[PDB]
This record gives sequence, structure tokens and C-alpha cells, in this order.
Amino acid sequence: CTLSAEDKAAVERSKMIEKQLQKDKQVYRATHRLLLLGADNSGKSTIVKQMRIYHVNGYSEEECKQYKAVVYSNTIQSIIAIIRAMGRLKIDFGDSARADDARQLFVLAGAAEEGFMTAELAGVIKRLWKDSGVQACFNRSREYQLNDSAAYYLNDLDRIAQPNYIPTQQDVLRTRVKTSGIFETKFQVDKVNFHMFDVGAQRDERRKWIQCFNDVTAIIFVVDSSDYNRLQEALNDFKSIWNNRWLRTISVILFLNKQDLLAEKVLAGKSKIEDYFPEFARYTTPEDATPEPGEDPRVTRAKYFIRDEFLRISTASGDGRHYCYPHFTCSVDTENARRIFNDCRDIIQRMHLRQYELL
Amino acid sequence: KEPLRPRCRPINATLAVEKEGCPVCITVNTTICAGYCPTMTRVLQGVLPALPQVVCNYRDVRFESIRLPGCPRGVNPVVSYAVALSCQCALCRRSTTDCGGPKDHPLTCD
Amino acid sequence: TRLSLAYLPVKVIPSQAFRGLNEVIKIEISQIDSLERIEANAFDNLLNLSEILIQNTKNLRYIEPGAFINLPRLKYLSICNTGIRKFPDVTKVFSSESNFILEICDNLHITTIPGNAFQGMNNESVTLKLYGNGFEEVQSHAFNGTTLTSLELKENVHLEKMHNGAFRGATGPKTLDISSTKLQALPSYGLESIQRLIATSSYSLKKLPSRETFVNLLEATLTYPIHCCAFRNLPGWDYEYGFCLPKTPRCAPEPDAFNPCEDIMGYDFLRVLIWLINILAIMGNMTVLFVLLTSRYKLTVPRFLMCNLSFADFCMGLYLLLIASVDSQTKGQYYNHAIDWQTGSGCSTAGFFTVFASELSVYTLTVITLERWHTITYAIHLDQKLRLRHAILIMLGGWLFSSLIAMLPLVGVSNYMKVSICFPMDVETTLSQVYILTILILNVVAFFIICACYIKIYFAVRNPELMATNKDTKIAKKMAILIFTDFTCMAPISFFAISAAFKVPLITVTNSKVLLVLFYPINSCANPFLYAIFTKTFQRDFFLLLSKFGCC
Amino acid sequence: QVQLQESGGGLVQPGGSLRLSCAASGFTFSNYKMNWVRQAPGKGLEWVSDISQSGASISYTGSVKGRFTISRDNAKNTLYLQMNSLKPEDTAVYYCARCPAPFTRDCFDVTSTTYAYRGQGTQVTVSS
Amino acid sequence: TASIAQARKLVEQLKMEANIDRIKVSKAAADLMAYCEAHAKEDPLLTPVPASENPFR
Amino acid sequence: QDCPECTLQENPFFSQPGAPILQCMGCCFSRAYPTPLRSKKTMLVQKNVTSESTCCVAKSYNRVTVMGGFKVENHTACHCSTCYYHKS
Amino acid sequence: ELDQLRQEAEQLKNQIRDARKACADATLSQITNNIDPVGRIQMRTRRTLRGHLAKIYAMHWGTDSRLLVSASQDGKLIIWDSYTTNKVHAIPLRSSWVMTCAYAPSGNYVACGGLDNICSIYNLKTREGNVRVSRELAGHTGYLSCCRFLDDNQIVTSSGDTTCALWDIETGQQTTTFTGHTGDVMSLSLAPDTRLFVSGACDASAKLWDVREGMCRQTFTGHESDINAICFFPNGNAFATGSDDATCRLFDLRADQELMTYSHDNIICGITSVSFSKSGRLLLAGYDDFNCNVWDALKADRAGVLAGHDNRVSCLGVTDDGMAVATGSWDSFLKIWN
Ligand SMILES: *[C@@H]1O[C@H](CO)[C@@H](O)[C@H](O)[C@H]1NC(C)=O
Ligand SMILES: *[C@@H]1O[C@H](CO)[C@@H](O)[C@H](O)[C@H]1NC(C)=O
Ligand SMILES: *[C@@H]1O[C@H](CO)[C@@H](O)[C@H](O)[C@H]1NC(C)=O
Ligand SMILES: *[C@@H]1O[C@H](CO)[C@@H](O)[C@H](O)[C@H]1NC(C)=O
Ligand SMILES: *[C@@H]1O[C@H](CO)[C@@H](O)[C@H](O)[C@H]1NC(C)=O
Repeated sequence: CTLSAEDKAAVERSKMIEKQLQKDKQVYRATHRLLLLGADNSGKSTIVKQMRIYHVNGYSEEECKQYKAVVYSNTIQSIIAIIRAMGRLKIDFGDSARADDARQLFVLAGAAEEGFMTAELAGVIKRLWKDSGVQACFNRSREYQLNDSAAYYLNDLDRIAQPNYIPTQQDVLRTRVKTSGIFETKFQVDKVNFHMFDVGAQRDERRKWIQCFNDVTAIIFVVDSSDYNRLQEALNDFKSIWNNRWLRTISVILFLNKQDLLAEKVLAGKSKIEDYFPEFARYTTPEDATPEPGEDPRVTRAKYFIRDEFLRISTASGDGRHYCYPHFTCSVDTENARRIFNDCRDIIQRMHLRQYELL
Repeated sequence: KEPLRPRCRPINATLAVEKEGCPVCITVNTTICAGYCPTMTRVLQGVLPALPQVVCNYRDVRFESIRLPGCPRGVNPVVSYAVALSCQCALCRRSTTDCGGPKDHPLTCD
Repeated sequence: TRLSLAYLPVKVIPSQAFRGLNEVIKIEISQIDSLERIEANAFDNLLNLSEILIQNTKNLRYIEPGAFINLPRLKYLSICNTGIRKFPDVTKVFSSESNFILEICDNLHITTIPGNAFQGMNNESVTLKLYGNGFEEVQSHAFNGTTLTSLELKENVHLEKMHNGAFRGATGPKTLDISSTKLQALPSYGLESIQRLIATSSYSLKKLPSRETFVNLLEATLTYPIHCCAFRNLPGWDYEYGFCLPKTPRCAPEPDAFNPCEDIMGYDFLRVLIWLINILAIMGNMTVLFVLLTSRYKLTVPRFLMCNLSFADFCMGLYLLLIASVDSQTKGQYYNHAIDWQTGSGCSTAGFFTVFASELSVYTLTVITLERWHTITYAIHLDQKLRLRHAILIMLGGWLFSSLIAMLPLVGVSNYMKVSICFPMDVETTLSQVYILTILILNVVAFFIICACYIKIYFAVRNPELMATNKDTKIAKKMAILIFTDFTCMAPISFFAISAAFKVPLITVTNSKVLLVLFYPINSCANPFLYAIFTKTFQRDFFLLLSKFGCC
Repeated sequence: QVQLQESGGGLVQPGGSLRLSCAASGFTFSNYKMNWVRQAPGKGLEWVSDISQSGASISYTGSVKGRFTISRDNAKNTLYLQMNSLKPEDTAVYYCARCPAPFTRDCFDVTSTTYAYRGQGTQVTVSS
Repeated sequence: TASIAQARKLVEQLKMEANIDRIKVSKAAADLMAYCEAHAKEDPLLTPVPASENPFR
Repeated sequence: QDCPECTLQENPFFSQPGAPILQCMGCCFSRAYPTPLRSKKTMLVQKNVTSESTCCVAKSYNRVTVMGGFKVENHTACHCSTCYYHKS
Repeated sequence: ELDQLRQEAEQLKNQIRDARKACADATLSQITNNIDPVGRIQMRTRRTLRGHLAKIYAMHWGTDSRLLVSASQDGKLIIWDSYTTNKVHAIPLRSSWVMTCAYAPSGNYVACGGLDNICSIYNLKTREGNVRVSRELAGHTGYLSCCRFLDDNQIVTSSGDTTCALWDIETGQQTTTFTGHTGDVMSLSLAPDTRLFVSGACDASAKLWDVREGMCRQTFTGHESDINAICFFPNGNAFATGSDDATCRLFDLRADQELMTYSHDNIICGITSVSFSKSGRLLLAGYDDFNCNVWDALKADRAGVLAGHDNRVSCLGVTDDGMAVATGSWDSFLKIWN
């Protein structure tokens, strides 16, 4: 073969980029991407808190670098939003001293670097934010486009401004959370990593963004055991998720959450399931059941009826190709990461067996 | 053994021995196969095969040897020779024996 | 009455020099380096003479034509251990004594036996003891004009070839010894005269002429035991019938238990069945390779291993093609071909495939089935999945292992030549026994880990508390097929073959052809179904290739 | 183009019976699964009933199994809802809602607020 | 309910969409026909060219 | 050990009653010794052992027939003499 | 009460509809009987951009026609040279779930966004060989369904929140908003008069906007189901539209109505992307059927097919010079047909 130096350099860039991509391919394949769904009364937030207890510590130096660039981007975006607001406002808010209006220029110039936050920028923005008239401008602009937690970043800046500093992960998560649209509520069990993706701050229609999640290893459909009447709407949400052409191949875990709240509702005897579901009068606790000690059989009959209603929908269509896996839980259950893991394993195994034709 | 027609067996011998270059003939007190053993021929022929005429032959041997008394150099110093240990009435091996009528060859040094 | 001419300075025997004698009955001319030549008509009409012994005369370089002539009583004529470079002209003696006995031997210089060389020498019957001479060839009609009774060409180590009509002029032989001759084959003609052959050693005689040629034959002795099963086909003391009792042509030695004689397929049903299995195992494994190699998609590890499996199982098709080819080529007639095939590199090649195909196949089945257990056991730790580099490493190990184990027979650790179907059925040495025990024990252990793998899969896979028992049982009702075919291939073979490897043969080797053709191919024809053609991911590629060939 | 109009609503007595109907236009109606979806006081958009393209596959919200019945005509490009044994809580705006896309089983979004392929609704009051 | 403003806005948008002009489809088609005819000489997908012209050869 | 001299004896197979068939059979001398160099010098193919030997030749005989019509040769004097079938 | 407004709206809508019917003197398929159909179009996968990592969701050509961006829900925005198949850049993303990307008309910048409602802009003319976010143009309330650059300081974005929005990039404060849709908005296309951009509703409709006017000039509606993709005919006078209804449709602005449907009863799969050849004469559509269909834009002939994908076609692009047709499937493979 023959190349110019230009082609060779681009080929070495291509191979350098390839080696980088091949390193990321290992991280990608090693992560079980795992869409989370559930009507917001279903406490899916409280479920991801039971994942975040396993995510106790900052993920790695490479993840920490990725959030340093985000901390710096929100430091820059919050102070430049103020720097243009103090130009756009009708008050001639050139500072108390001309040096801050000169250092404002070298902020706009010095923010343009595709490298680490140099000590000059930190030195400028603390001297700016020391003027209480900037805190008053932050309260004048309180409903304009600004990062609402900017007063955290510009106060913590003192600790940010020097090499090898680390923030605690709730400051990072708080920095990132806005009108976000998803949350990547990461966790790991037995050194298996789940990028669980919650969907939230996102509009009432599913049928287009669901066509992203077609490759997630499983869908966790969290659903509220206790808010029957609403339950029948979630049963249609599950029926829709299940039959949807672009999810045909992906297995659904169900969490029947708020079991205890249903149990107390059933112990209260309101038993509106009989009204909302006449089939309850015919249905009875199957001998499949393995209840907890001290359950009222009615509580078993309720939970297993509801569960069997989801399973009925799961059984009616497509179950030749994708399973669904019910679990009974409450937000206190530490075992939820282990429940997710066991049936994530099963979903992968019971997928391989389709292609090894053992099924 | 019988005084008449002693059956084939190893007998004493005083055998002259030499090596190719020797100017000199050596002799050893030894044994050789000799004697009598059964033979016959078939009265009816052509329709039947030949009849094998076994002869007194060496069944097994050992060897004896001596360093030569002034035969040429470059030739190996030692002459070696068999000792008849047992004999049998058997066919002479064309590969290995010459067998025929009596030579009456002098087995002394002429 | 006899001349003992020896140890004297005679250098020529002049023409008719002996006349003046007519009391002589026997002559020897022996132990005489001085003699160079015998003149023509030297032994001319010495009518009383009956016996001649020209002997032990390395310088007797030349005997003139007709040196023996016109001598009605000559009977025994020995011409042995002499310088004679051309076959002596015995023809003109015109003897009539009841049984002439020419004994030309040890004349390492005699190039050949001329055509008609035995013409006329006796009008009465003759015998030709021709031991140990230098003959390169026997010319056409070299035997002519005589009832040749016994011919003994034995130990003429140079006589590579009789001309195919050497006997064409004579009647006989009644007896023919060709032992140690290095003769390639007997003549085409006259052999029907032979009452008994002898052909010990004579390893060049790899092919006797057609059994029905030997209509007269009463005995043979043949250093290639299988040839006796020509004579297994049927139409001191004495036998009064002469030729009237051909009903039991004796032969020796008899074949050992490694060569019980047969057509290589012992039965026509196997001969048919192996043709069926050839087509199956060929078309099956070849299409699986063709599809899986050519299809657009990249090689997943199980697809790559599945190629190697159908390659090994295609070699099994090639092997059984050879056997059915050799059978078809040699139908009814193996013994004529047998040693040439079974000792040639041909049979050694088919032997190599049997071991290589076996070991690559059975090794691949363990690698596939270790992979299947691995990727289902370490399924969720999805970085642990077996990457293709390690599969090519391990599979190459399989090729090196399987080729090595198939090569040790070629390095003589067990002769592929030992049996008709070219299996390594030799365990003379303890090393050879341990070698055969090794491959067979490994194939037993290979099955046990294949089973043990699928057990660990089933215990890992089955739903402990969420059972879909219809499909949970579908696993076993399916996966059992993958074991059961491997069982009916491996377990029968090893049950018998391990016993034979203990030198405890439980089966007749002509019955063992049944184990070969019924069970040995089972893996190499079921595997392309179970591990490919019944899989949806193959069927996709098959239909796509039909589309690429327009075969909608 | 795509245009829907519900009909046959109004006041009716409790325990009474009433047929709603919907005329669908501007699309090949037989290709779509069809739904009735209701907005009672305080409730959200509850899915009430659905009918396949074939009209054969059908289901109902559990409180409406057997009490109502749904049917369609693929030639007349129209959807009907027979209603019987009406409970006061069945009082709602009833909407004819198409599933989003043709040949589907799927039927997402028919209960979503602001959804496109849903009519103007007909009010039904179950009261005396 | 803001649906009143939503409807009034829709009415205004429909009013604009009533007020806009429209052109004969046959004239629009003639433009479309003319534009294709203006470019078919060059269109590399309609009109292939040698590997010296096309870097994808 | 026994060793009968060669003589005419009755052939069991073919001695017709009243017309006996006589066969030369019996035990005869041989002298086999390592081949002496003087002889070796004469030989082309060299030998390591040499056998002087004799075999009972029917030095006279007559052709005669027997049941089966072939002609037997009726031995008439016997002489241990040149061997004919001793090499193998 | 709304009734009088719904009757007024109905009357206006009826007048608009009826006026269209009056202007529909003929179909395009009538007059194009003057036109020789295209020769049945043959193309081969004269590249495959094998090295992408997960399913490619979107792509866009650079105006130089040489480079193209592609983005995938592995979170890599990968920039390929179509000539060398060099991965000239591969940019990691602040969260993986892209749904769209675009190339600045200069080639100076690239953009993407997705279910994380954040738009981001990147500068390829780095000072230091490292590409990083120039600005994070956040502020939507739904997923950013499709981006296009008007200029290296101006970008328009669709959303699931029904709003198209234009951002002055340097300001980053939602500099105009075009709220008039219902449901999501799937896809955008810009005329060479970059003042005009069409956006496909996730209702049946398409709306034409003018960037300065800040409201829809027109609302085309011939489709039955969601418009998945949209593209101007190259002169800007007309635009194509794919839908989950499986039909392709061509609309002309001045006709204000559908000029030509493309369909077969064989083709039940929704169209997922559309674009024109340089002459406009070929309209190329990807499907849930992995085969692309190529349509004679004037004849409605299915003039050809591009079969060479093994999963849904996610996106399509024709170079500025029409030389070649990128197609991003849900395989990692991006195939450059020509
Ligand atoms: C052979 O001779 C030795 C002495 O020369 C004698 O001892 C021996 O007995 C002789 N052989 C026999 C068989 O006696
Ligand atoms: C002659 O040679 C053969 C083979 O070398 C041997 O077996 C035999 O013993 C020898 N005979 C004598 C007398 O040495
Ligand atoms: C052979 O020759 C002898 C003597 O000439 C004669 O007696 C005999 O009959 C001949 N036999 C034949 C078959 O020619
Ligand atoms: C064989 O001998 C006969 C006469 O006995 C003669 O005619 C014939 O030519 C000889 N054969 C050959 C091949 O010369
Ligand atoms: C054989 O010879 C012996 C002695 O010469 C004689 O007694 C006998 O009768 C002969 N046999 C025949 C059959 O003539």
C-alpha cells in the first residue's frame, strides 16, 4: 500500500480512535442497560434509592473526569448567564472596579479552551460573586434562564479551584438534575453493572421514545399494588408495553410495589377490588402461592389476583418469545437489587437458549 | 554310538583353519556334524511330488577363535570358527551350504 | 565309472574329449578355479553318462552352445556356483531319462532364461531347480516343448518379472515354487496346470491371478495370509485321486483375527447403506460449511465452532466415501487388491481421516458444549463470554491435537495397515495399547463432560420458583437429543473398542463393519442437523442464499 | 383530513341504556384498532373499551365488562358503543380514540392528555 | 379554561390559512417537471458516471 | 540309535499281492564340516558350511504298471549316491 | 362557549379544504404521463462504515459532501470520511440516548440530542485536537427529536414537547418558539431558503414555518398517522413526508396540498426516513422493512430497492451533490449506497 503523510496521520487518528472505541465497547457490553417504567404513584423513585445504596462511591477516575467537565460547564454556564444578564439589564452594571469588567473579557476568552479549568477563571469568578450586587442580580434574574442551584457551585468554587479535588456524588447528581427527560440511576451487583434508565420530566405520550429502549436488556415495569382503580390503567399501560411492535423481543420485570399499603387497604376491608374487578369473586389464591407467614389469605388473594392479571396479559400474546417476571416488593426491600439481578440473569439465559435452540 | 552306521551327531574333528592372507595353516581339535541319517526315494513319480532327502546338518553351533600366528597385518589378528554343538537330519540350506557327493577333501593342512 | 575332477589345472574341456569313455555314469567338475570354459560337444554322446555336477568354479565364465548334446541317459544336471554369464544350452542333450533334474543354482551372473531355453532338453518330463541365480526376467515361451513337472525359481532375488507367456510353450508346471523371488505376479497362462504353489516370502507377489485360474491347485503356501481366501472358494501318505480330489485346496498361513476375510463391506446391505450415509454425511456437512462460510453475517463463536464440527464430520464423509469407493472398486475381489491397498499410503490416509475426523469431531463437541455451558453459566457476567480469539486458539489446539493423534499411527505407534477398514487396530506394544486406550478413553470422557455440561445447564436454567414447566421440560425433551445421538455414536464404539484395546475382542471383525457403518457416522450425520440445520439462525442464512441464487 | 365526530350522548336515567356512535373520516378505518376513552369529573382519561381491526378481538375495563358492548363497521367507517345498566359514576365526556398507527396490536397513547387521533367527545350524564 | 384561548389561537391560525394564496397544481407540477428536467443531466443517482468521476467508484 | 542300511523293501501302497513293489529306503552316511578355505577360493558365492552327503539312489529299476494304469518304476538295486532333493 | 369557535374553525377548515379541492384541477400523476419513467435504479453498498458500536439512530452529511456525522444510542457521535471510511472523530456524549444529530453547514460544528432533552453543540475546529461541548442548548420539556443548523450561530430543534424552537447559539435562550402542533414533533427540514423549515407533527399534520414570522404559514394534513420524516424537494417548493401509515406523500407549498401519494398494498411498514436526490427525481425512503424503496418522485414508480440492511433503517441522507446515499440502520452498519 501507499499513503501520503496526510493519509497516514488520519489513519493513525483512525486507529487511535478505533482503540479508544474498542476500549469503550468493553464498557458498553459490560453494562446491562435496563429501562425503568411506572406510573409516578408507583414510587419508582424509591426503587432507584434502593439501587443507589449499592452505588455508595464515585464510579471511577474516568467517570469523575466526565463530571468535572460538567461541573465546569455549569460553573461557566451559571456565571456567563449572569455576565450577559449584567449586560442585558437596563442598569449600567459595570462593576465597582474596572478590573472586574476587564477580567469578564478574559473569562469569555478563557472559557473557550477544550481543557481543564485553569486557576485564573476560578480567581476571577469568586471576586465577582463577592459583590452582593451580583447576588441581588441572581435574585432579579430569578425567573430568567439560569441554573437554579448556581449559589451552590459559586460557593463550593473555593474547594473546586485546585487539583485532585473530589465532590460527593449528591452534589454531582444535583448539578445534573434539571428538566432532564431521563435519569441514569446506575448501580451494580456482584460486579455486574446496570445503567438503569428512568424516564421522567418527559411528556405523557410513549410511542416514540419507547422506540429508543428497544435494546434494553429488560424493562422494569414498576406498578402500584395499592392504588386500584388506577391499577386498571396500569394494566392497559402494561398491555401496551407488552404488545408494542418494538418491545416484542424485550422481557418485562414487574414490581408490584406498595404491597404493604395494599395489605392494609385489604385489612381495612374496603376490598374495592371486588367492585373494580368482578373476577375477584371467581378468582382464588392459587396453590402456586408461597405466602409470607401471617398473611391474611385475602391479602394473598388480592396480591396474587393482581399479579395473575398482569400474567394473564403476559400470557395472552408474545410469551413464546419474551417472558415477564413478577415480584412483590415494598420500597424498604433491600433485596430488590438481587431480585433484578436474578431475573436479569434469567432473561439473558432464556435468551441464549432461544438461539442455541434448546427451547 | 553304534559300531555300525552311528546316527547323525556331532563328532570330534581335527580341522585345518586359515584366514585369507595367511602364509600359514592352522588346525584345531573341534567337532563337526557327521554320520548316518534316514534317506529314501519314491517309486512313483510325476503324479506325486519329489520326496525331500534330509541330510545330516548343523542344528546349532558356537564359535571358537585364536589370534593368527603371523598372518598379514591389516587383516584382523583373530581367526574364528564354529564348533558343532548339535546336529540334525535336515535339508541343506541352498543359501548357506554347498551339499553334494563326497569330496574326500583333506581336512588336515594338506 | 565316475570322475571326481577337482583341484587340478584343467582350463578347457575340449570338444567330445570324454569319448573313449563309456563306463562313466556320474561326472563332477568341482572345486576347480583353473577351469575357464567347456567346449561345444564336450559331453557329446557319452551315452552311458546319467549324472553331471558342474560345481564350485567361479572362473567357469563361458560354456559353449551344445556342450551337452545327444546324450539319451542324462538325468541329473547340476550347474551351481559358477561364473556362467549366459544360461547354458542344455537343449541339445535330447535326453529321455524318466525324470530329468536340471539344477542351475548360485549362478549370480546369469542374466535371464532365454525363450525356448528348455526346449528339447528332455522329451520325457523335466524338473527345474533354479535356486538363487541372477535371473532378471524369463522370456516368452522360455518353457517350451516339455511336460514341465516341478519348477523351483525360489531365491532368484532378481527375478522381478516372468513374461506373461513364459509357460506358453510348455505343459505344466505341476509344481511351482517362487519363494523369495521378488516376482511381481505370476504369468497369465499355464498356471491352470499347477497342482501346488509355493510362494513364501516373495512380498512382491502382492496379487495372485484369478482364483478360477488355479483349477488344478491342491496346495499353496503364500506369505500374505489373506490370499488363502481365494482358495477358501471351492469348486509319507499318498492321495490316490491325483487331480481327482480338488475339493480341499490346502493353504497356509491362515489369516489372523485382524484380517478375517471378506469383501471390505462384509454385506451388500452395508455396501448399500454406506452409500446412503456417504451422500447424507457429505451433502449435510458440506452445505453447512458452504452456508456458514459464505453467509453475510459475521462469525459468532458458535457459528465458527459449528463450521469446525461440520469440517470434521465432512472428513468422516470423505473416509466413508473412500471405503465405499474401495469396496466398489474391489467388489468380490479384495484379496487381489488387499495388501496393495491395506499396506499402501492409501489405506494409511483413510486411517488418518478416521482418527483425525473422530478427534476433531468429538473435540469440537466438547468445545461447543463447554462453550454452551460457559455462556449459560457465566451468562450475566457478560464480559466473561468466550471471545473469538480464544475460540480460534482453542479450536487450533483441537486441530493440532487431532492431527497429532492421527499422526502417531504414521510414526508407527500403531499401523493403520493392520485391518481392512484401516482403523488403527494394532496393539502389539504396550505403548500402542496405551495409545489406543488413550483416544478411546478420551472419547468416553468427552461424552461424560458433554453430559455433565448439560446437567449443570439444566440445574442452572430450570426456573426454581417461577416454573414454566411446559418449556422447562421442553429443555430436557430437546437437550436429551443432543446427548442421545452422541451416546449412540460414541458409547457403542468405545464399549467394543475398549474391550478390543484390552485385547479382549468381543466381536468378529466382519461384524465390526456393522459398528462402523451403523454407528460411527451417526455423529458425523446427526451433528449437521442438531447443531445447524434445525437452527433458525442457519435457516435464515439458507433462505438468504437461496435468494442469492434466486431459488425463491 | 383525519376527522372524527362522537354522537348519541346526553342525559339518561341511572340503570338506563343508550347507544353512542362515532363517524370516522379521512383514513382507511379498517386498518386501525379502535378505542372508547372517557373523562369523568376528577378522573383522568380512562380507557373504557377497544376493538380490533377485525372487530373480533375485544376487551373492556373491568367495571364495564358486560355492562357495555362495543362494535364497529369497517364498511361504514364507524364505531358504536351500546351501554346498559348505567351507574351514576359512568357520567363523562366519552371520546372515540383511534390507536395511533395501522395494522397494530399496540394502541399506546389513547389515554394521554393532548393526544391527536381522538375526537371532540360527546358528554353523557347518568343522573335522574 | 385555556382551551378557549387555544381555540381562539386555532381560529386565528385557520384564518391565516384561509387568507393565504394557492396555485394551480398543474402549474406546480410543471415546475417540478421542469426542475427534474433541469438536473437529470447531472443527477449522479439517476445518471451514473465512471470511477474517475465518482470517488465511491 | 537305529540306522538301517538302505535296501529294497516292500512298498505298502503299491506292492500288489503276488507282484511286490520294491523301494530303496534306509539310513546313509554324511560328513558336514566348515567350508575349508581351499574350497572357498574356488567358489563364486562363498559358503560357510559344507556337507559331504549321500542319498539312496535306485541304481537300477524297471518300469511297471499298477492299478490306476500309471507306470511305477520297480527298484532293482540300491546305492547311496548322488542326492537330488537335498537342497532347499 | 367553544361551539361557535368550533363552528368557525370548522367553517374556515372547510373553506381551506374546499379551496384546495377547487385548485386540484389535476393530479401530478395525470400530467407526468408526459414523462419517461426513470430506468430501474441499481445501487450497491459501495461502502459499509462497519466500526460503529450500537444501533445507529441518525446521520447527516456535511455540506462538503465528504464527511458525515452518525450517532447511536451507545452514546458515540462518530464522524466518518465517506472516502476513506476514516473515523475522523468519535465524540462521547453527556448521556447515551441520542435520537438525532446534525452537521453545521460549514462543517465547523455538529449537534445531537435525545431522550435527555439537552441539545449539545460541538466544535470540530478545536485548537488542541480534543472535541468538547461548545454550548448545551437546554430548556425543552420533551426529548429533542431532530436538529438542524441554520448557521454556526443558529440551530432549530424539534421536540416531543410539541415545540419547535430556534436558538441563537451564543445566547442559548430559546430565541424563537413555534408552538402550534399537537403531540410530538418528529422531524425537521430546511429549505435552501433557510428562512423556511417544515416540521412533521406526531399528529397527522405537517406545518411550514418561517423563522422570522414565528408561526405556521400552512398546515398540510393528507397523512393518516404520525409523520416520521420530512424533507424539502431540492428547490424548496415541495417536501416529502413519511408516516407510520406506510404511505409516502409529496406536498407542494403553493398547492398547499398533497400532490402525489406513494404506496403499495404490499407495504404495511411505516416509513422512517426520507430524502430526495439532487434532481429531486428520486425520493428515497427507509422502512421498518429493512429494504429502502426508491420512488420516481414524478411517476410514483417503485423504481428501485436498496436491500442491504439487516434491521430497521433509522435514518437516511443524500449528499449535497447527490453523489451517494447514507443509510443508518439499527445494525451498527452505516451503508453508503450509490
Ligand atoms: C574328543 O577328544 C577329546 C580329547 O582330544 C576327548 O576328551 C573327548 O572324549 C573326545 N570326544 C568324545 C565324544 O569322547
Ligand atoms: C553359517 O552362517 C549362518 C548365517 O550366518 C549361521 O547361522 C551358521 O551357524 C553358520 N554356520 C557355521 C558352521 O558357522
Ligand atoms: C522320448 O524319447 C525316447 C528315446 O528317443 C523314446 O523312447 C520315448 O518314446 C520318447 N517319448 C516321447 C513322448 O516322445
Ligand atoms: C516351441 O517349440 C516348437 C517345437 O517344439 C516350435 O515350433 C515353436 O516355435 C517354439 N516356440 C517359440 C516361441 O519359438
Ligand atoms: C519288482 O522287482 C522284484 C525284484 O526284482 C520282483 O520280485 C518283483 O516281482 C517286481 N515287481 C513286479 C511287479 O514285477
